[PDB]
Amino acid sequence: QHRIRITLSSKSVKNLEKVCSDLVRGAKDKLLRVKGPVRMPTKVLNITTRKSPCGEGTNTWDRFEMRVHKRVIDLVSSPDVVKQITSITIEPGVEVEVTIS
Amino acid sequence: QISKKKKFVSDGVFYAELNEMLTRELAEDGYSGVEVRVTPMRTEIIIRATRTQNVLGGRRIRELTSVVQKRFNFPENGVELYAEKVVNRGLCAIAQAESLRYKLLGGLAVRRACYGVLRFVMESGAKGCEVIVSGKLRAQRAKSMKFKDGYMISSGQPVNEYIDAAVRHVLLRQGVLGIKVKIMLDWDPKGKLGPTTPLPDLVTIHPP
Amino acid sequence: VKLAVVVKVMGRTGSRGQVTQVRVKFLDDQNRLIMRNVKGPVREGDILTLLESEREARRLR
Amino acid sequence: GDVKLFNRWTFEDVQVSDISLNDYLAVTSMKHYTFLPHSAGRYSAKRFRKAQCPIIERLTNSLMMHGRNNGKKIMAVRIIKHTMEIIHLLTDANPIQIIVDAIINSGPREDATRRQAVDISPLRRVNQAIYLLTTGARESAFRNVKTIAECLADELINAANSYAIKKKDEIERVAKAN
Amino acid sequence: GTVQCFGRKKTAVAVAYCKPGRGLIKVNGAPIELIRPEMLRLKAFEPILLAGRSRFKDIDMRIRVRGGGKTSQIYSIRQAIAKSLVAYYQKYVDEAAKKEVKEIFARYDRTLLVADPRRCEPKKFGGRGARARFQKSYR
Amino acid sequence: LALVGTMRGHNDVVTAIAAPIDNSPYIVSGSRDKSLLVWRRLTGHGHFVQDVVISSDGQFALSGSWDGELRLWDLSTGLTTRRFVGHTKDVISVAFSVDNRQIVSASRDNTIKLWNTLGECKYTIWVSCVRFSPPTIVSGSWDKTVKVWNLTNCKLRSTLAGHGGYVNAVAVSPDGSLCASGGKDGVTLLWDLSEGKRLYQLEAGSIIHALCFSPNRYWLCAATEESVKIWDLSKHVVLKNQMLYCTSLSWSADGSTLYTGYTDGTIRVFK
Amino acid sequence: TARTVKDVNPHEFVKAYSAHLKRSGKMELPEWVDIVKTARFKELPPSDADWYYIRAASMARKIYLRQGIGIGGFQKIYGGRQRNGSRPPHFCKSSGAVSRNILQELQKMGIIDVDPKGGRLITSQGRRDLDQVAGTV
RNA sequence: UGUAUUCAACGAGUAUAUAGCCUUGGCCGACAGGCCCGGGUAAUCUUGGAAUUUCAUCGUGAUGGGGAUAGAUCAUUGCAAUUGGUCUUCAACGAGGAAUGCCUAGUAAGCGCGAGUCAUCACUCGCGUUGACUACGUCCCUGCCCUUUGUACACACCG
RNA sequence: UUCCGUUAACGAACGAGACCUCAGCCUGCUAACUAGCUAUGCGGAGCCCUCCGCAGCUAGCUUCUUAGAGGGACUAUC
Ligand SMILES: [K+]
Ligand SMILES: [K+]
Ligand SMILES: [K+]
Ligand SMILES: [Mg+2]
Ligand SMILES: [Mg+2]
Ligand SMILES: [Mg+2]
Ligand SMILES: [Mg+2]
Ligand SMILES: [Mg+2]
Ligand SMILES: [Mg+2]
Ligand SMILES: [Mg+2]
Ligand SMILES: [Mg+2]
Ligand SMILES: [Mg+2]
Repeated sequence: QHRIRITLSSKSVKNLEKVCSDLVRGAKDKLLRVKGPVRMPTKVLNITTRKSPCGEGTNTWDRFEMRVHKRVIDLVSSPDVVKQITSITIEPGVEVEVTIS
Repeated sequence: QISKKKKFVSDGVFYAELNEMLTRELAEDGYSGVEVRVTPMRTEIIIRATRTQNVLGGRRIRELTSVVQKRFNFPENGVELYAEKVVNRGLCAIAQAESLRYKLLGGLAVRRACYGVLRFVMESGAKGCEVIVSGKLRAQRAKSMKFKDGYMISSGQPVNEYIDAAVRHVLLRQGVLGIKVKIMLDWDPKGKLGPTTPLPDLVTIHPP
Repeated sequence: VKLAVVVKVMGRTGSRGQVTQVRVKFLDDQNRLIMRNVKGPVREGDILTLLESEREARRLR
Repeated sequence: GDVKLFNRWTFEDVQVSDISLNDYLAVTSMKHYTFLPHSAGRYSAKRFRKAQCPIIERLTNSLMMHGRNNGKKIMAVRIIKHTMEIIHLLTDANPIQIIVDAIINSGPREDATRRQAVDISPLRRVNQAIYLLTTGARESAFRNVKTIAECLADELINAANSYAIKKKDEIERVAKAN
Repeated sequence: GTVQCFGRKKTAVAVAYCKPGRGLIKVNGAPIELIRPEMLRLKAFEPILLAGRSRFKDIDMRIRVRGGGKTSQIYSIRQAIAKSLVAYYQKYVDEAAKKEVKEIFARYDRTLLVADPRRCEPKKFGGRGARARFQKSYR
Repeated sequence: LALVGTMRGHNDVVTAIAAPIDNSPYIVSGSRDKSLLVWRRLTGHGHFVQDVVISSDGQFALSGSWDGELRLWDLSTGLTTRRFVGHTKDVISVAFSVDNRQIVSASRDNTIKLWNTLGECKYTIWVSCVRFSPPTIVSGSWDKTVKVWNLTNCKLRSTLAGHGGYVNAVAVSPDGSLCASGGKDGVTLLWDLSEGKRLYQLEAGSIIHALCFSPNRYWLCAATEESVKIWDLSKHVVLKNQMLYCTSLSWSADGSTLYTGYTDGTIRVFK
Repeated sequence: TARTVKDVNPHEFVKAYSAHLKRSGKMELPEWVDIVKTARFKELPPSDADWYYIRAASMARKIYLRQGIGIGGFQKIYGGRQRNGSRPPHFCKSSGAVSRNILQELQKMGIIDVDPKGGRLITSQGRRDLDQVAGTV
């Protein structure tokens, strides 16, 4: 009852993958159906900037590029058990959001 | 509410601001980075220092904890800030960077100061070290002078995790001297010393 | 108009290396072997036409 | 056979009256003859690879000039179809035969470089012939009442008295004087 | 017999869904005979005009094409129909017929069974095109 | 022994040739070509299949791929009846049970695994090719030794250490009363299953891929690299790209023919 | 047994359906048929005196093919090349009031209707007419 | 030039104050522009995402190629005039001397899209589409590297 | 200055290579209601068949798009 959606946002693939597997297996511990994990399309932030502080010299541009990875999990369960499952420890770089679904 | 992209940029620039603020206040103690985590209802921001008994003074740590709470409009009783001791002072690049800065500012000859720092980093157990000092030492003309030894890689992906580098601009009496310190870390599978992965050129063999 | 088959290629020669010197034999008389030069791309086993069959050449021109 | 150019032209009638330019032209009615000269194949990879390419492909690819015409192979093959219909309807013969006759009568034999005169590669011979024909058609089509197909057809039949034959004449005259 | 075959060229994918019947051929819900431009139409009748309608006289074809350009979509369907007709016999009829049609298609053209991998490479900075640079004026 | 014919329908190495017990003409060849064949084609795996077998009823085909999994296949429909996943290292060999209800698999993980064809109970105990006794199970090891297990409690029965080279496969009698090995030493060791002691030796010369016991002739055919050698159980051989090696031998149910899995697909039948 | 919008090519379909609207004689015309240009990037207004009926047939086919498109969508699909002189060319839209007007007339013919999803949908009678006129090809 | 087929990727997009961003849809307006219903703090909504291609008027004419330049006029942005709509005006220009730059495969070349710039106004960074000729050789020129050699150079032959 | 060798040199540090990102192949796996494919049911037009749209809290699946672990190429065979 009262399906719950959890969103996992990060920049590192390894941390997100390990915590997603951990959370899904923890949900499976309570014998709970889980639809997922759903690998949200990664979003890329691209920025280009000129290295030279003054425009002198041949124009060379560096291209910084950041990746944002996301996973989403839907659990058909009461929210309290979802909070119990996610109450366990976390690793750096991963943000957890919970919503009513 | 605030979108994910703007929030991520805000935390990135906020961490940079925190680093800049803390590195310009703990010159007497050797600020050596910060770790920030977001637990449910808590935002932990632990400062690192080579000398920790002087950071505590623990009232001053509580003032610096309120610093981020009230300057950045953070909620009360949701932000924590403590101090921590370096695992290895020598293996930390910035630690020896401002150590050399302090040594040259005190009155020691720069050459002897870099020899001392160079001996200290091998005391820590570095694979190799390099210290570069650029600017005017005694004469009007500026010069670049280097002391390097040990393993010193210079290119490729392994350069950004198998080395630790630090650069500083020490304001001397006659100008500004640029100092750079680079330390190679060995392969520690646990990861406490340096990287947790071996080098591409480093291959181990099990005897038959 | 003495058609010749390229028999061996002696490496690119000339100022720019544009000309390629080859040895050929006539299809009318197989046993006669001459040396000539050819522009463009030439590979062995090809058949090449000409106009004057009396011009000679030199090795590594 | 079961393969015909635009389902209209039969390849099993066209031969080459020379034993030096056979393999460089894909006109044999056993393979290398296609439905239309448009194919997304790679032919610049290795040396002598374009010899396997159909002749009609070479003719239609050499027309995408000048810089306002490249990337428009569709117009190229449409124009080649139009000129092909013109040639077949006028001459009452296989247009492939007219194309082959024009190419085999528009290839220079000798040049002069370094100044010493010496022969021409057969692949370079057919390439030069096709380039000369396309440039002559372009010259006859610029600032004129004629469309592309008409001048292409006229230059194709006249080369089987023409721009390409006179260019070959002057090139061979320059060659034979040294 | 219902199979999925994807024909990819550049950035155009033609998904063909098979079903037994009377050999109806449709692209994007529109007849194969209405391929536009009509002059490149023979490019997409290659498998029908080479293998023959007797091969596909009892199974229909329905294809949906997405992405790429017009020519890329034409090549995508050109290879997708070929893949689907190989899958016609590979999974539902026998081995010898599928083998022989694959060999005949390969001997006609390699692209009919092999997807050409040429893709557009990224453009480099400091120049106009991907590989071309600006005009260098020394003085 | 004479040539019957030649086959050229394969583009890589065929590693296993399996024939139904019922002598029905529905044999299955499992190859490292990423493809199987039926004399129907199978491609459900995504790696190089190594060992294939045929169920007792003869209407199913079990094949295991080097990706580290196994699949039992509906031969008629060419679809997987069931999968078997959990061999982290690449599988090396498969076999059925005495009742053809349990499947024994040997992989690169230094371990052997028994799986239920339908049940969810699976148990575990470089192990080379295995062949169950028609009820112990024999297996090749990575130390020139051949192990024999106990099916009562999945316990080790005995070990046979007399081989000078590695053991690439195992051979069992059609009545489950013999054991045979082979390898780089070129000397095939024959032992008795009951006492688990060294009976005798046969001399071949090099690696033997498959050691097949004649169901009726009571013979032993070995695919030696130098020349395929056949012994009668008088210990005397009473069979012939610059590199020429076979990959498998298969004794027909009739006994008057034999089928070989070669490298470049030239499957050869002898009679 | 039946030829449908898919089975008959768009060019001859739109010309035949424009003729269908020509002899239908039910829908109205504005006072600005010749004067107004269908797009601002266009220089010469459509030289065809009956351009309005061809355009209306284009709408009649478009709403059959896809539904849910608003005035802005039709303004977009009828855009094209705008050459700004010595400046590089770019993209431009088409006229909006004329498209709004012709869509309103098509509602008055009952060929389409408004939707809760935004845009317009084809009504059963209009697509029936398109179906039988395709069958008459 | 005018009709009518229609096939992409990259990225970006709100403070809700009525509402600062992306804008869907309806209405009004020839177009430029305005009002209402609203969605999206985002794989949800924008996002349903051109050259090319049948058909015709031109017809070889500095001509409907070209639109420099001008005048009249409306409105948007901005606190305050930049741009964009309509018509009229219709300059040089008919492949360009010495010299000169880029490029070998989905590349060159051709066509657009997004972002940065931004209260308003597009060169640079990427994205995709159509898509070839030749070459696959060489040190002839322009350089670079190495070996031998000569030197009265060493600020090093601009000696 | 990549290697084999020659060797009054031997043994080593950088650079290169190695490394990392993206694309190129996978009818193999992981699994998708903020993504899709097919059948059916309903409604739309000319029972069936051509055909457009809507549901079926599982009709089934991930072949098609997404993103992850993996594999694939190493010059091995001629
Ligand atoms: K338009
Ligand atoms: K003008
Ligand atoms: K229905
Ligand atoms: Mg290195
Ligand atoms: Mg490198
Ligand atoms: Mg036009
Ligand atoms: Mg498209
Ligand atoms: Mg003009
Ligand atoms: Mg003009
Ligand atoms: Mg600028
Ligand atoms: Mg898939
Ligand atoms: Mg690989």
